[PDB]
Formats: sequence, C-alpha cells, structure tokens
Amino acid sequence: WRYGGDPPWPRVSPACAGRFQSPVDIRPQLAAFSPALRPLELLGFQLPPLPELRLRNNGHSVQLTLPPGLEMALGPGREYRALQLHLHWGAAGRPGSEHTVEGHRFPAEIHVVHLSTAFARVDEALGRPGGLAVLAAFLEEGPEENSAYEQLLSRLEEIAEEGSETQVPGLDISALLPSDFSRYFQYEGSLTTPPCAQGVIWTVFQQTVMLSAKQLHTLSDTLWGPGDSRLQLNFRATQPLNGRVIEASFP
Amino acid sequence: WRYGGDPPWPRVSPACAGRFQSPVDIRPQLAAFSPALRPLELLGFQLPPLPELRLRNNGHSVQLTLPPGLEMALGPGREYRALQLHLHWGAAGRPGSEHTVEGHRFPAEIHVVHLSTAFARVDEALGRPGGLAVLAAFLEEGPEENSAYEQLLSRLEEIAEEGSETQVPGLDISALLPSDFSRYFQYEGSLTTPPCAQGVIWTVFQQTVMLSAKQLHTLSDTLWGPGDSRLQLNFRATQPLNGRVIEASFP
Ligand SMILES: NS(=O)(=O)c1ccc2c(c1)S(=O)(=O)N(CCc1ccccc1)C2=O
Ligand SMILES: NS(=O)(=O)c1ccc2c(c1)S(=O)(=O)N(CCc1ccccc1)C2=O
Ligand SMILES: [Zn+2]
Ligand SMILES: [Zn+2]
Repeated sequence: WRYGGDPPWPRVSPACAGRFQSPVDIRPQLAAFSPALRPLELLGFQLPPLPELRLRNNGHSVQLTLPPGLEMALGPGREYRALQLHLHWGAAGRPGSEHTVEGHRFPAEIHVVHLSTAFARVDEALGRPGGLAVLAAFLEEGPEENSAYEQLLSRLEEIAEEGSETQVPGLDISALLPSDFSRYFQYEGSLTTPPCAQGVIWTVFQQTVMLSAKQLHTLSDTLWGPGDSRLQLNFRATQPLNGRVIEASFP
Repeated sequence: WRYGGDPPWPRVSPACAGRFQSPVDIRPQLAAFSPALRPLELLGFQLPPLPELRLRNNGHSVQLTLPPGLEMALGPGREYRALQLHLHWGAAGRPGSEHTVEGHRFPAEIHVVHLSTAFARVDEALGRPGGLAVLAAFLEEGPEENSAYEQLLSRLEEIAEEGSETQVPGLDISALLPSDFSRYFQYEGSLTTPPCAQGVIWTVFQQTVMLSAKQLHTLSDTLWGPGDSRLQLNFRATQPLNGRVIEASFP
C-alpha cells in the first residue's frame, strides 16, 4: 500500500472503508466543551540513554519503537502504555499534518501510539472500543532549534534507505510533545493506514511544537520511500466526521 | 457470596476492591455536562409474544434472558446487543436501589446489561473498557399500576423458590424504561456483584419509572434467596469515584 497510488486501501483492509475514520478536520467552533476531560498524565517517558531504541524508515514514516514502562492515562481508569511514535510531514513549502484545523494543514505531525492495559497485544485491541489511543501534536515552524527533536532528526541520514533502521539513545519522549497536557481535542476514530481499524481514541493537543525551518527541511528532505521516490506527503486525506462530535477539554 | 452478610466480597473477588467500582452516588451539581452525549438508540426491543423468554430466580435477583436482535447505541459506531435484565430492591419500608442521588436511595432499580458488538462473547468483554454497558433506571412509587412491569411481577410467585425459572411471553422491553432517552448520567465502573469486573459503561436515566405500592411490595416480598432466606435488599453499598467525573447529557 502507498500514499498516492494503488492498490486501494479497502482492497487491503475492509476497515479502511469504515464510517468513522481518521484523520479529521477539527473545527473548534463545533467542538463540545467537556469538563470531564482532565489533564493527561505520563509516567516513565524520561528515558535514560541505554537501552537504545530502534528508529526505522518503514517506507511510510519514520518510527521510533518505544520500550516497556511508558504509562499514559487519558483519565482515571483509562490507562494505556506507549508502543511507538512516528511522524507525518509534507514537502518543500507544503504542509503535511494529517489532522487539519478549520481546513489548515500544519507542516508536520507527531503520533504517539498506545495500547490499552486491558489488552496484551495490538491484534486483540484492533476494532475494540478504546483498545488503542494516539496522542497527536502539530509541528510548526519556530525561530529556535528544538533540541529534543534534533536527537532524532540528526539520525535520519543513517536511515535514508527505505526499510533501513538504526539504534538511537533513549531521550525524554515527553519533550517531543507540547508542555500543555490540559488543553486538547478528543474524538474516536481509526488507524490512518491499513488495517484502518476503528475504536481508536485520538487526543489532539491544542498547543503546537516548534521546529526550526532547517529541522523541518531535514524531516521532509532526507528519507526515501517506495520506488526511487522521496518520502514526502505521508498524510492521509481528511475524513468526514459523519456525525461524530469532537470534544474539547477547554471552553 | 451473599447480600448483607459474610464472606466480605474482596475475599471472594479481589476485583471487588478495584478503584473504579459500582454503584456510586450521583451528585447532579458535580456532574459534568457533556454535549457530545447524544440520545440513546434502542432498536428491536419491542418483542412479539413468541418466542417466550426465560425468567429465573437465581437467588441474587430475578433475571430475564433477552433474545438476539436488541440493538443499542451509546454514540456513533458505539453499538451493543442486550443480553438480559434484572432488578435490585429493598424490603418493607426500605428502598433498595443500587445507585443513589445526593444520598437518596430509590425503592428499586432495573439493569439492562449489554455486550459491545466488537466482542463475540461476554467473557472477552469482561474487564475490557466499554465491553459491557448497563442501562439503569430507578423505580419509584406512583399512583397507577405499571402494566409493563406487571408482566414480570405477576410471574414472580411461580419462581418464588431460589433457582426456579419460568417461560414468559415476549414483551416490549423498552416500555420498562423512562420517557426521555436524551437525559442520563454516564460513568465507567464495574459489575455490582462478584466478579466486580471493571470497564462497564453505566448509563443512569435522569427520569424514573413509577410502580404502584402493591407492585413494589410484590417485588420485595415474593422471592426467596439463599438458605431459607428472603430475597430482599439485593443491592451493593455505593463506592467512591476515586477521581471519576460523572457526566450528564443535559445542563
Ligand atoms: N498513522 S497512525 O498513528 O494512526 C497508525 C497507523 C497504523 C498502525 C499504528 C498507528 S499501530 O498501532 O502501531 N499499528 C500496529 C501494527 C499491528 C497491526 C496488526 C497486528 C499487530 C500489530 C498499525 O497498524
Ligand atoms: N448489577 S449488574 O448489572 O451490574 C451485573 C452484576 C453481575 C453480572 C452482570 C451484571 S453480567 O454481565 O451478566 N454477569 C455475567 C457473568 C458471565 C461471565 C462469563 C460468561 C457469562 C456470564 C455478571 O456476573
Ligand atoms: Zn500516524
Ligand atoms: Zn444489576
């Protein structure tokens, strides 16, 4: 399966033709303020240098496999553990976030994918209500260099080849996300790649993260994908809400 | 395990000493209004007279087994199938609802227990978030005989003996429930008896249903429980929220 060309995603996976898919356009006017949405809580995200983490060019994104012991609660009794993170980006002068806000696509996006503690393995969680949870944050151009991201971005040249991987030292994974864990959008959707299973809880931070222009250029310019083509515009088409309401943790 | 007497439930089921147990005390002022909570959808509940339904005295409640095809939705793509219903009640001069509202215990309470359609079996759903869903309504005293309830109450004498069961004609299950399906409380808790599995979505109707004094009496005074004892006061003490915010579908 590719972004751009065949084969169609319903052929690969029947769930990619579900009604309740991701990503979506967030329209903050229409979001339902939901005071039950408490600040997100992360434990175990400040990793030491060892053991190292596998960072892989899988042809569709760059993905960092996360170790055991990274705990994330969406709220009391809604407990998850982090599996992996990866990135969606565009090209030169072209945005590549997956979610949009009032139609606005941001330069790039980070996803931290999590498994409910009620499930041992992802294949039991797929399609199950709240079985997976993704924390999503937009990345935007800023004046300073983001040092948290530099740790990863400086290693992309090593994994330029599609299907290549490298080991990188542990870092503060939470420093790859906004500092504000209290202001966010939440909706139920899907994985954005086959098998596109539904039952996924998406939490999209209102605060963005800032990368420098070069940092964003490193991301979008370094990696290679299927064929003899660049790994760029690695975002799925926005999907209709189809009557889902997006909640907001804030008024 | 028994109602109102040892062994203490965490010795039977350590699950019963979980942090996120049911029932709870609902305090409407502290409930969070969540506008994304849409009206409950219940299709297939208007059953014809045949086939008949199993109604059992199991010593803990009276339980009606529901056939396939009672479909219920809590939200878009969040669907369920009804499995069974049962009641909780007190005794002469004493209310026996499970949930409470600002401390008020109501005469009785109906529970309609459902299984997420994302799970083929109940046993897969136990302990999984949103795997089971219960619709709860309070029953209070009112002036009129309730004719929906009369179909069950009038059959209790035939199953007075613990462990005895009877077949009853199909009835309209939706008629046992309150008027306004748009107005309810919602939180995540547990089964209210061992095994006290968590991940249960509880939806408690704001509005009640009314039964005559003679009907409540018939419910509390007809059935026999374990040993040589009266099946009465079959409710669980309310449980702390432990950070859980009860949500309300209405301002
Ligand atoms: N772009 S994204 O954030 O939504 C995303 C998209 C797809 C997938 C994942 C995340 S995944 O959960 O790691 N994952 C798990 C891999 C897996 C699939 C089946 C069985 C076992 C593991 C995905 O497929
Ligand atoms: N007060 S109440 O609504 O919350 C309630 C209490 C106890 C139980 C159920 C509901 S149950 O889900 O049918 N159930 C099912 C048990 C079961 C487990 C595996 C297979 C089949 C049934 C219960 O024990
Ligand atoms: Zn993604
Ligand atoms: Zn019950």
